[PDB]
Amino acid sequence: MQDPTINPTSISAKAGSFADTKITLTPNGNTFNGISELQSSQYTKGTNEVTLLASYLNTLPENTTKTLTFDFGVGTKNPKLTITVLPKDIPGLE
Repeated sequence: MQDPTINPTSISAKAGSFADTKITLTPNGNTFNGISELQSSQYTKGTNEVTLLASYLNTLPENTTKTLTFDFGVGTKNPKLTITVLPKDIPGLE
């Protein structure tokens, strides 16, 4: 039951097209521990902010639905960043 404001809750891209991306974790009234879904090593947190490394994201298997579950002490509804990793060539019909 906190009021943490961080990156969205879902994204989609090919597994690999996920270049190092630094997210913003607004702690204006909340705290962040880490994203277990991806044993922090997957990313590089920075108190109030956290960036993910294309290494982890790119590592993710086929069309996997990765969820950056930022543990803000309120996992109940904590800001989950459901990132879609699709290394397989299929989507992208611009």
